[PDB]
Amino acid sequence: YCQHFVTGHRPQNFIRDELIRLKDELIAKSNTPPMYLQADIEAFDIRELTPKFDVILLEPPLEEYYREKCWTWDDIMKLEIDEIAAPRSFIFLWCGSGEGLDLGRVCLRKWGYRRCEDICWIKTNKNNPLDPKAVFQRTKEHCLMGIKGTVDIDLIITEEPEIGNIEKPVEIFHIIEHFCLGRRRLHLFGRDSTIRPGWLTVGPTLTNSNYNAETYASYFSAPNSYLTGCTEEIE
Amino acid sequence: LFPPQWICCDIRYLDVSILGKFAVVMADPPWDIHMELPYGTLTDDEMRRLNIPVLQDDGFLFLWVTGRAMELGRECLNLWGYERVDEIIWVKTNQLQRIIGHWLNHGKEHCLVGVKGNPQGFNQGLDCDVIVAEVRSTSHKPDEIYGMIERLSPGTRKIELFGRPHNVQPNWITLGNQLDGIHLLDPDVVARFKQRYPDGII
Ligand SMILES: CNc1cc(N2CCC3(CC2)CN(c2ccc(CN4CCC(C)(C)CC4)cc2)CC(=O)N3C)ncn1
Repeated sequence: YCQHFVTGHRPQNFIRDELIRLKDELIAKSNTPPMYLQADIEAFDIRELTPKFDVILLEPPLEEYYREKCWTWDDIMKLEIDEIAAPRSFIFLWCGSGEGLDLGRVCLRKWGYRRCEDICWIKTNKNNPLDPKAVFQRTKEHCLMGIKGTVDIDLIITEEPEIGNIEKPVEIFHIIEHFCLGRRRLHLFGRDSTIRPGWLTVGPTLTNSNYNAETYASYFSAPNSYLTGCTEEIE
Repeated sequence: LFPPQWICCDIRYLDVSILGKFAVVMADPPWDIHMELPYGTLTDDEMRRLNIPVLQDDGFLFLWVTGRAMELGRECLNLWGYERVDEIIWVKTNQLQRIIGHWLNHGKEHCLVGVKGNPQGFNQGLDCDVIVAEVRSTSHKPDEIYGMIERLSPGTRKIELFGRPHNVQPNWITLGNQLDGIHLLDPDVVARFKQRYPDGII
């Protein structure tokens, strides 16, 4: 399929697409009401975000996303992620496909995680048959998964979004939610368009906020402190 | 000499200086991932000590990685003097073109791409960084990679490390401990081999 692409159809164009539904129902029953907060994260003391999070999804705006305010990996690496991650907790970091695949591993280690998974968003161009340093045409992005402390594949196939559309596939949320890692879930650099039950979203472009640390923590005070997000809510 | 050449040996102990410079290096090391061990692994220091740096002055390295070798192979890649500029992934499928790490099921294998020096006269941009191809034997890499490497750097000298017999290819010198003897055809190589190994024992 590589000589074929050399037709314009990326080889991934030709990839051809029982419970697991109860789990989705339990996740949805468990999900806290969406909460969200506009914040200029460059200038915002992360430490106001409490309690410590079980899952952090981190989707900073890389310059490469805008081919046609961008964060550099310098900026990203100064974020004090470790100050808000729970002792056992997980991170999912969108790294793009350039230097981010190396610099994001530095971030992971800098903040205390080890990588257990590399999740690839493979982008088809079925509807539409370069970086200087690039050798090959880049048709995918990576989302690095990190652990600290003690059903799905590592692939996501969708069609390349239109130029300037920066959204990531909503399937990242499904993968995360199916791990059952905790209910304290934080999405940094989310948007109005990504807000989602079971999640706290912080980002500079949100147009409304409803965050309240006390109200937020109240969702996890006993007897709900350790719920995975995948069980029957305690009655 | 365009036809296949190869060298059965332990790559730890072969004097790879006799082989000359290459425009492409490819390696599928038996990293010490996790544990298991259904084949002979090389320790991490053995991996960093490998004399990769003498094989190239300007060109590209292709480094298969898995598990914790995604980090280690990045280290070796940098220690040997390359910059990782791309990452090929191979989506492993079946005949119906459907898809075949304790947290997620693995649908892919990774190959880091490194550059060293100022390579010139290569056709960067012809292929894309995703390979979709069916799985052959265990620990078997897809032949699509050789096509991609040929289109990238056609006619140039290439060398594979830790190749297995099926991996012999025109333009390539395969090194691996499961190959049949020593098959060399390029005159400058046969010269420096006989100089360095007069009695044919590594
Ligand atoms: C001791 N020093 C040596 C060693 C050596 N080898 C190394 C071992 C060798 C034969 C040549 C290769 N090996 C192996 C197995 C698995 C992998 C992992 N890879 C698999 C395929 C992939 C592309 C999907 C990506 C991941 C890599 C190598 C299996 C095996 O049985 N053998 C005998 N040659 C010379 N000196």
